[PDB]
Amino acid sequence: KKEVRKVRIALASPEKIRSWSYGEVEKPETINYRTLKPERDGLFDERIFGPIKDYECACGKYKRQRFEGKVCERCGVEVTKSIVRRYRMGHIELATPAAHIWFVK
Amino acid sequence: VAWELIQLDVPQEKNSLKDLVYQAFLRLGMEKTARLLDALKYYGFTFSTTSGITIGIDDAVIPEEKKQYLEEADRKLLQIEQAYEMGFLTDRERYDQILQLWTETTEKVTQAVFKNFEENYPFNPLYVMAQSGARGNPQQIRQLCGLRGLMQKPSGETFEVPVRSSFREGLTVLEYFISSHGARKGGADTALRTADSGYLTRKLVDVTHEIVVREADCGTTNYISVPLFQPDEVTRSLRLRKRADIEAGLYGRVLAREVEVLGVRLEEGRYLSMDDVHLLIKAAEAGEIQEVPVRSPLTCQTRYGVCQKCYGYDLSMARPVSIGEAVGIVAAQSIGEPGTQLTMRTFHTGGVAGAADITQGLPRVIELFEARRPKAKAIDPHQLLEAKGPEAVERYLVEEIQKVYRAQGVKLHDKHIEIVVRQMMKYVEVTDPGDSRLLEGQVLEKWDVEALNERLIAEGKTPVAWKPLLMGVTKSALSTKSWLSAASFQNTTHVLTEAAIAGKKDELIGLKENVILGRLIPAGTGSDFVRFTQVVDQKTLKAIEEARKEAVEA
Amino acid sequence: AEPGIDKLFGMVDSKYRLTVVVAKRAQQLLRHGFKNTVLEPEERPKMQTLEGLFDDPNAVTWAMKELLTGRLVFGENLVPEDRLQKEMERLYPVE
Amino acid sequence: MVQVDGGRFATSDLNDLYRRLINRNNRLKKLLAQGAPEIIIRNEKRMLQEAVDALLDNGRRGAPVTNPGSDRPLRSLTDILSGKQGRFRQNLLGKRVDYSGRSVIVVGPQLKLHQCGLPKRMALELFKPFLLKKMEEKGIAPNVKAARRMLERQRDIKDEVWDALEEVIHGKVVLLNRAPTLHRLGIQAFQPVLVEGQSIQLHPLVCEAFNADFDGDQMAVHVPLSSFAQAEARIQMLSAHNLLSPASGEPLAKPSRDIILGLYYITQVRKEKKGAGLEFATPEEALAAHERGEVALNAPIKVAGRETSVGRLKY
Amino acid sequence: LSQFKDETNPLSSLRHKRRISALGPGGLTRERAGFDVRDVHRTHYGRICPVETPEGANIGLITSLAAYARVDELGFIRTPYRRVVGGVVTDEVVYMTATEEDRYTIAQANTPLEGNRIAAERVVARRKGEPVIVSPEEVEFMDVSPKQVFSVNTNLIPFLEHDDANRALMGSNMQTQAVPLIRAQAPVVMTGLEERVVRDSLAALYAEEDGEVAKVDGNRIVVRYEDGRLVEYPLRRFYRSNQGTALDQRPRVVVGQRVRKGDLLADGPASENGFLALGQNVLVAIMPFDGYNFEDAIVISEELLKRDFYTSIHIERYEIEARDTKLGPERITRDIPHLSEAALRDLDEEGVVRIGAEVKPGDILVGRTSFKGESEPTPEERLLRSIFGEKARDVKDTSLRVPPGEGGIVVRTVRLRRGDPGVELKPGVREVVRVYVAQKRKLQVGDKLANRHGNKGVVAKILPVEDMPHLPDGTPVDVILNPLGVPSRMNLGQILETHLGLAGYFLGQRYISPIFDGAKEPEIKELLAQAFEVYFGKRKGEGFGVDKREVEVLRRAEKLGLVTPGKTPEEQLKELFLQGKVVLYDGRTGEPIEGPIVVGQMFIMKLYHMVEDKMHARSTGPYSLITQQPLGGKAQFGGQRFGEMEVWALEAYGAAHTLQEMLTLKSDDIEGRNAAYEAIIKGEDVPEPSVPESFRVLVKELQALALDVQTLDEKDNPVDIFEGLASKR
Amino acid sequence: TSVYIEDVLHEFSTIPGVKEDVVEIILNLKELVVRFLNPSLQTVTLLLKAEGPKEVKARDFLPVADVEIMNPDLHIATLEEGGRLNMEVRVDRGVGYVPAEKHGIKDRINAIPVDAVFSPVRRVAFQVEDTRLGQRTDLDKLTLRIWTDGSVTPLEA
DNA sequence: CCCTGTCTGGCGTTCGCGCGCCG
RNA sequence: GAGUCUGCGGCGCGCG
DNA sequence: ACGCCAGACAGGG
Ligand SMILES: Nc1ncnc2c1ncn2[C@@H]1O[C@H](COP(=O)(O)CP(=O)(O)OP(=O)(O)O)[C@@H](O)[C@H]1O
Ligand SMILES: [Mg+2]
Ligand SMILES: [Mg+2]
Ligand SMILES: [Zn+2]
Ligand SMILES: [Zn+2]
Repeated sequence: KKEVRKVRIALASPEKIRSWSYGEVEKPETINYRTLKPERDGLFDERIFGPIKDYECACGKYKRQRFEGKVCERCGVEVTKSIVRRYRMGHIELATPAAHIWFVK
Repeated sequence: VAWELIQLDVPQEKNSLKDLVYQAFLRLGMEKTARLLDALKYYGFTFSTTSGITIGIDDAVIPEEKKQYLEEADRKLLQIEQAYEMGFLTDRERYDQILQLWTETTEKVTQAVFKNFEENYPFNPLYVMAQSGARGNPQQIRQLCGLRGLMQKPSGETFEVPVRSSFREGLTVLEYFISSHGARKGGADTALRTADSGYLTRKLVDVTHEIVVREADCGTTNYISVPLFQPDEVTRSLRLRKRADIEAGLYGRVLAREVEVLGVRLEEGRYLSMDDVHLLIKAAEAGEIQEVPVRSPLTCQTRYGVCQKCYGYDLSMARPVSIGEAVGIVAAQSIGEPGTQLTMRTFHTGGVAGAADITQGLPRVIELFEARRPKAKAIDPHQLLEAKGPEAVERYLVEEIQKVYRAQGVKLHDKHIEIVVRQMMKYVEVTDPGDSRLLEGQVLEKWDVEALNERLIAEGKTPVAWKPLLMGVTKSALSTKSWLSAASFQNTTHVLTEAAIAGKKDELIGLKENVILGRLIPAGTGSDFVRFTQVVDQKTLKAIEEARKEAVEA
Repeated sequence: AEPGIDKLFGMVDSKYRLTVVVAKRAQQLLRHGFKNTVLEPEERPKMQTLEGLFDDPNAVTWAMKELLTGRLVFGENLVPEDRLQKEMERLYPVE
Repeated sequence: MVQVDGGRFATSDLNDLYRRLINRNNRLKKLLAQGAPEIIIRNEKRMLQEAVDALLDNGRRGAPVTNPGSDRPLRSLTDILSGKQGRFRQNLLGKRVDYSGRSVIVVGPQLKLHQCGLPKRMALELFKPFLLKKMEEKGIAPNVKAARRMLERQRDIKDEVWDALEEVIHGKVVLLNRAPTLHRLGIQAFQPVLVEGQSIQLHPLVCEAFNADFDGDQMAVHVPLSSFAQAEARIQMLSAHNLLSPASGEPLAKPSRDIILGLYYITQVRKEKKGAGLEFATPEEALAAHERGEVALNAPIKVAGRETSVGRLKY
Repeated sequence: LSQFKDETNPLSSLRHKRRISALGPGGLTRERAGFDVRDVHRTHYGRICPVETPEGANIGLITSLAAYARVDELGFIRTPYRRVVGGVVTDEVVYMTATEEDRYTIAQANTPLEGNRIAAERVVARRKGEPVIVSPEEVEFMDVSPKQVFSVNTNLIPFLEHDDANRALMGSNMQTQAVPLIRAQAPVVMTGLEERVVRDSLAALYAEEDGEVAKVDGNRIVVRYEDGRLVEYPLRRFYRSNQGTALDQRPRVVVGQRVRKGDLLADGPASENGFLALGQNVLVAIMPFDGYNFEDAIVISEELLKRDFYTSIHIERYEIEARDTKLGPERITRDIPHLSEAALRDLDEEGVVRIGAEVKPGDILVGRTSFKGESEPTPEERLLRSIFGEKARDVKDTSLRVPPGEGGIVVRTVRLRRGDPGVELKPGVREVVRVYVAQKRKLQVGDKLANRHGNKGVVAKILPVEDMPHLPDGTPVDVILNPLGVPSRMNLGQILETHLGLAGYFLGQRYISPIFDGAKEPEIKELLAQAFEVYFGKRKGEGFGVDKREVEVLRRAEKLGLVTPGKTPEEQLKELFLQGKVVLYDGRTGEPIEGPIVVGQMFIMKLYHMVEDKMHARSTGPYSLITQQPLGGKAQFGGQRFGEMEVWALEAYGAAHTLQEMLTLKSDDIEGRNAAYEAIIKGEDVPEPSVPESFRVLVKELQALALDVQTLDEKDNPVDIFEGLASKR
Repeated sequence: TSVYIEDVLHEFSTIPGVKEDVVEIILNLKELVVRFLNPSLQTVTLLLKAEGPKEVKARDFLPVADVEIMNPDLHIATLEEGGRLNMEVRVDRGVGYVPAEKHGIKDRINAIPVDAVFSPVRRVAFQVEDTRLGQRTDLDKLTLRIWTDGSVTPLEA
């Protein structure tokens, strides 16, 4: 409930990467036409990122607020509005390191 | 009190009126002045309709002397030609001499046309609007009744042939097409000039935004002395500076020290009203004062911020500045507007000289806020700082800057340029370390902190020898303490790179950084001096005292 | 312009302080009930669809009209931050 | 990843880059596991590094392009954070107010600096919430949602609504803005006086502060929501309260072109003809003679006659 | 390079078509490179307008061509130049290349000529972009005419010779923005190309061959040519211009009429009689009123509205589509699920709106029915439905309504169903429904008008004929223009148009003053002398002489220097009339206006009312997806920008909270705005701002990049911006 | 005050066999000056119908007992052939100017209102010429000329 | 190895609003 | 006890 | 295209 009085930029530790992270996008699959739903692990999967929809999950096993903090037994979807979907971050575990061009150039 | 402040001995011009409102402002009070404003507004409008002044083609009256002056100068042109056809005048002298002939002949038809109205038609529909602060420009009226004479070629070399016509009679076929080039070159002018007015403002604001009034009379009594006389117009002859400019310098300022002049004792810290600045001028006239000690942001103590006695009077209101006011910004905005006001009105309405005026200033005011060897080395600040020192650069920049704006009609109080230029020297380089390595550019006042406790509280006098650094407004904004501010203009790319590396803790002070957050402004109602203030009713005053009285147990 | 703005400006040490005072006053004016005023009787604030401004038109319009009088008191630290809101709800009725 | 029109789908170019990186990284993992001939491993690690640049900053090293359609640099992260119409600028300048308005401006001669003419039709939208509640305090509407529906259509407004709005705006003030806001007077607060029509009546004296003139230009308008904003706006921001300019201690409420022309004309003195003697200063015969000479056609009522032209002698 | 045809008036479009550009393929020239290109070069003579260059960022790069300008074989705008062999000028012409032009010594058209013979030894000529005083013997070629120098759009300016090039530009531009008035009136004073405009443009319908008229419908005029043939000429009744202006061809020929080859049978969208017409000729008094006509601001007489003098038509094409959602096809039906029949009347035909129906803002133009949720019903809305009547058409009301602003009467309707004829229905799109609505716009305060010279201005007040300035004879003035707007600005051509116009009013005649060669001060004074007799001559015979008023104004007038002292009031008024000014009474007091005031027939046009005219005021509405800032579009206005310059403004002031509000409660504070609203609804005191989404989106955007930005406490310790969605799981 | 063309629905339509458009017609109607004789006539609907090759003038209106038409030869329309024009134009007694938008008259649902033009006076003019009375020359003489569309007379006005 | 000079490499360049088009 | 989803980037022109 | 700032490297003692 405190007042924000100081901001600070600091480099990121690989572990902090994962720290902020949720899931790893490992495939270039945006959305499959048939169903405008996230393809697989893809850049849009709801696990790695969040509930594409309001309070409802992917398949629809659990759909309201009563069980707001639990994950679906067959498919993984914890749900707040699609807002949790826009705030959560995912991570990609690179094979062999590369570097921030921000610090190199 | 109404006749005391009014001059009923002349026709009311915009200036006589301008003067009346101002007077009324100080004398009777803000809202009372507002009443007078509408009053003149109303009657001015009414009388305007009834006066029946209207333009008629015939109204634009051409002087009979026009034909003469033209012919007089015409035959003289032939002299200069014959003088050329023989081999006397060089290809150049020929040109330079022709131009001067018209430059004068035009100026001649100018005063002529007015002389006609003055003597013959006192109430010419066209003439009254120009004299009154209404509408019209001396160079403009000339193009209608007199004649607009010289329109330069695409490049810049003015044409050898003038435009013998006025707008009264048909400006001919080719004289139109030639004038047309001068219009094309202008329209472009305002575009670049409008962009550098915003440039000037962003720069001024980016360096000067943290500067805010939060204080107690800053006890550091060090100041700037405003000169009333100027050195070389004519080789060496001392002269009283122009009324307007001197007023600009000391109006509503605060004496840094007490001055006894013509008979009266101007006390220290007293805010000099325009009447007081009138006194000092009358004294210098007598020969009693050559400069004036006055509080200026140029010598304030408050590291971040300027106090009430250092700034002065002018809030939008006429009384001393109220703590928690966004001065710097006001200054920045005030320098931006004048830039954005003068280059858009000159491409839009009229000629030769004015085109040079605007284009030369905009480059100069861009080279003056940013530090670089001027085009023709005019004189370079960095070098000047090193050779003659700081206190001279500060006073040089201010005056050299007012030079262009005075020359363009704008009247901005020195206050503003000061607030800015001070920030261009809020930094210094180090030559004798203590805490961190020598070569470094850091916050001047932050050094005052180190050296202060280094010799006073903790022993071991490790003198932190610095060198005054004169950074330009731009560079100051670029490289400041907080990153938020820096992330705003220069390179977001760079700004953050550095600020990250070194975990930077942006302490929120200043309006730019704190706005980004959408947090309350550290200045204004957020101002630490009044962010906290409670109100009470004599009814709730007793009630709380009844709570303290119940504190006595058993 | 506005009623005695200069009179008001002279009553405070800084321009921006008067603004904070009026504002905070307008706030309490509404919160603890709109009858929390010090000069309602004879000549008071008024609107004209009827004379109904006596009840709840503009909050600060009152605050200014009161501060213009010498009844209220504004200081940096007049009465302890939390004890004020307590005594205020205890004495003023409208909700 | 949005549905646009007819089936068109719009996605932030970042996704294209993300794919780039994703594929390369995957393809790399597989190229290390399959078997690893030196050449092809670096060749790929190369592509990978590059890609890693793409998302963060495009253009520092070459410029990636969406396949043949638009040789446009896909807006890289760096790009999303830098510039005039950038993100850092987006925040700084706070771009879009919820209670704002903008229309054509027109002179309002009888209006006083204190007020401004604001179209009621505009005031309704602006002060909508403030009105909705006022509707319930009166009998015009049962509840908020009711009051909303009552006004969603123009033909449904009872004259009673106007009375309500006129009552809501009682002593509240609004802010006016001009095209380039150069100085603080670039915005001023006035008391809205509801008027009919589309245009906004501005006071003439302030037309100097804002560089505005009723020719094609238009001014915006905003409204102070908190009792606090209201306070400041009307105490320190009101037009009439900011009479002197921040630049010079000289007034800005100077009578303009129109007013000066009228106030001048009324105070000027006229001069006409001196053919016969102009010396009333001394003779008493000069008074009589040149008083009759004036009655005649010789001496005007305004004659160059030092002390007093016959114009003064007569009346 | 391809844009919307500017058809404010055919002239507009024609100009837009001939304006010369640099920018283009991208291969040729770019935008931040070109001070030498932008300038108007010498050879741009009769090849490129030097004025048509639009004011604004994009300038000089775009400029319509000149009058007789014509592209020869290869893009060299050749200009016409007539040959002159020795001291003899020919009626022969040579369109010359710009290169070839420098090889010769050419002279202007103003040269005195007796036919083929030059008339003055020292006469003007221009070698190569250089003014030169040549001899008749060296005059190898002469210019064709003053018009060629400029463009079409510019050649429509009366006394272009007396107006400042820069202010003339505005004039030419203004025309391109002239809106078609139901009542089209050609200018009281024209240039000479109004005819040519409408004809080379395809505004009016000309007769092919000579013949007689058979049928004159409001939809078609079937003429019968004398060759034994008869053709039916349909007239574009009411069509929608790209810019939304009306295009109607109004028949002007009666039944059975022998028509000349090339005569107007029907007038174009804005033609009076074969003449270009955008705006109308009105009597105007050039004096200052209270404050109504400000420096740029101008007045108007209610009488002008009485007779539809400044009225124009605007048609709009609203369109809606029946999309195919996987939730259920969006049906088009008269069924509007939730509240009244009163709103379903106009929607007579099942689904569509009936033609000739007056639709006001907020009415149903077309009804459509889509599905309520994304994929799931509603547990809360399920209990509401069941309580009053569970059996409720689950479908939601998504119907095309009249957006705020305005609507008029429904004139036409288009519907494309299932079995499409030869149309291209987009995918998913089941069926479309267009709804054309028209409305009559009457000249009002907001509007802006302007004369061909440059005086531009908006209407400040519609005064009743009752008290506006009126002439000795009951004829009152139409508009009052402020004098001050002409001194500083240099365009006396306008004051010259009003003087000849004055003559034309009482002499009942139109005139044509060429570009530089037109009418001259003496000739006008002459026509004015002829108008006095019509003015004052009828007055003498009708039975009365001079007023106390008329004489009083003469006194002050002689004391001014306008009338020779000692002459009769009859003779003095003449002298004063010749000056272009007449005496006028106030109309409000009946007292005269001390001092003569000029008045006359000035041609003024009405400028196109863009959607930038029709004002915008937003309370609450949409927001952007990625940024959470307010945005509108269709029906919700959209918020204003507050820019840093304005920020600074409040910053200067102690407007703290006012500044906060703007950055929080009003734009970005997601939770803030919400609570804000409710609070106000309640008449409560707005809660205290939460963090602005902009910062949040910033933070994360920055987090996207390596950088980690964290907020901190009193003591360097965390604080949380993201209320609680950052913690993991 | 209002008009009703039988087959016309909106004000922006055009009728076959009729040169003029509804807008030009309704405009010509504002020009019609009628004159009733007593208060009993507050709202009178004039009826007219003409067909074929005839020119429609104001005298074509079927005469009504207490109403008179002082604008006979006013041109209403030119019909070609198969020109069917059957309308009903309302007429009222009021004051000043009333936009068609302000009253919105609806005798028939498809009828279209028209701008009200109520002054029977087109222009007024007065002159104050000096007159001589034996003793003092300084005197005023007012003569005001009034023009009327016919509805009422200059004296009545 | 030093200081000076020269091409070199990175960024910026008004402000808000209309309309209409296009993948 | 109502709230989803669409409007993006760019281009052209026009206002002041 | 330009203008400006800041920079990193190469030439002449
Ligand atoms: N390229 C441009 N950029 C920004 N603003 C522009 C502009 N072109 C025009 N304007 C703005 O809109 C206004 C239009 O110019 P004017 O109305 O002529 C102002 P002005 O300086 O009063 O000239 P004036 O005295 O002839 O009226 C200017 O004040 C300027 O603020
Ligand atoms: Mg202007
Ligand atoms: Mg303007
Ligand atoms: Zn599931
Ligand atoms: Zn100080």
